[PDB]
Amino acid sequence: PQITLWKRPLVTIRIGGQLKEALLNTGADDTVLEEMNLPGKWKPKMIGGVGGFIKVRQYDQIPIEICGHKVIGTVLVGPTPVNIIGRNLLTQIGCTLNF
Amino acid sequence: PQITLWKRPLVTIRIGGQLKEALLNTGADDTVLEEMNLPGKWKPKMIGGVGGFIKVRQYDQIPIEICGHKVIGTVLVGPTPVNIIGRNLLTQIGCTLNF
Amino acid sequence: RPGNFFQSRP
Repeated sequence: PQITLWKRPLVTIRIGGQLKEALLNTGADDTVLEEMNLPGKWKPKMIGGVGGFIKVRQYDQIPIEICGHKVIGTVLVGPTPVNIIGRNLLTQIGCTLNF
Repeated sequence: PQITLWKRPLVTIRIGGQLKEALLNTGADDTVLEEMNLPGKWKPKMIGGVGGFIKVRQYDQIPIEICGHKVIGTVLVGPTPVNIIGRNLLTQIGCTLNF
Repeated sequence: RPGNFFQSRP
């Protein structure tokens, strides 16, 4: 698909059987989801954004489906204002920014 | 071009004769640059994201050259951690997301 | 609503 940027590039994702809305975000190194429960091992990390920093939990090798693409990678969970699909998973779905 | 996302999509911009580096950010509604002088009237505004809000100055109809595309639009100026090109200008250069 | 979702790794 080709996605315009006149509106926010929001898509439905599927993780752990939950449906969520997420933003395709070329300005994010990492994928960050709103607080939720994920199974298994994790490590704490500090990430930065436009307003300062937030604490997250880092979970590795998590499966997520994004616009019908199955990806498996790192997911950060914390107090982000919106679910963010960052470059770590955008590269796995083959996403490019074209102009 | 078709910019891949293996690394941060940083590009050189030119504004008021100054060369700067900025991030192509589909997760930003608006464009915000680190503190600089710009001509004309401005309005104070609060913008938010990960980590909360910052106060910026809003300037209208500012010409800016991005990857050789000469565009004109609203430019916010304030304490962003990096110069950010948001959707208001990504649309003007003709950007889409593709996968 | 907030609107700038820049995010940087540690």
